[PDB]
Amino acid sequence: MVLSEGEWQLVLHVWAKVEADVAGHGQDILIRLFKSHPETLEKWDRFKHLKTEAEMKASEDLKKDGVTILTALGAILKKKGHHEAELKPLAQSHATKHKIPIKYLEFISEAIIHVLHSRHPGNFGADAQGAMNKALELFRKDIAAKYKELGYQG
Ligand code: HEM
Repeated sequence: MVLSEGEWQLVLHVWAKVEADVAGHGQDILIRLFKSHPETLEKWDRFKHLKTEAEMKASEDLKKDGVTILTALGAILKKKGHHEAELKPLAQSHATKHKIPIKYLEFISEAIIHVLHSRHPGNFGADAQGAMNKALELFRKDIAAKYKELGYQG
């Protein structure tokens, strides 16, 4: 699968808005993930104990991790599919150390789409959401291929 330049531009134009406040977007996205799919919270040993959205919002560590995730994802998106180098360490750590199944990457992709849809109707209309879905699907497809190479089913 291959995105068009027009599709990448739709992806990068909403990402420019995320970057006005990556910390805030990261909090919203992780909270959405943890609330919609509470099982995902178990993979974070710093966070598996968090009981409420208020606790999640107050966690400086969660905020930091949200910035780390979205900044790594942003760097991937800006490669416009040419992300082999970026995917290598990410696939290795997530397959082998953190043990994050592909299904959970699907869950966080859902959270990203949901938050962007809510925050950015000006840059996340139907065409832009389609483009972002395509970009995240490409990311997951390529990560899943790497998981397999690394010896993890995902
Ligand atoms: C867009 C998808 C994601 C991206 C771009 C991303 C990125 C990152 C990065 C850059 C790190 C730090 C370096 C590393 O260990 O590789 C990290 C760590 C980590 N990630 Fe992910 N991540 C994603 C999804 C997830 C999901 C869905 C989970 C769990 C449900 C998860 C769990 C973790 C954990 C437990 C760590 C280690 C945290 C720590 O040591 O404090 N990640 N991630």
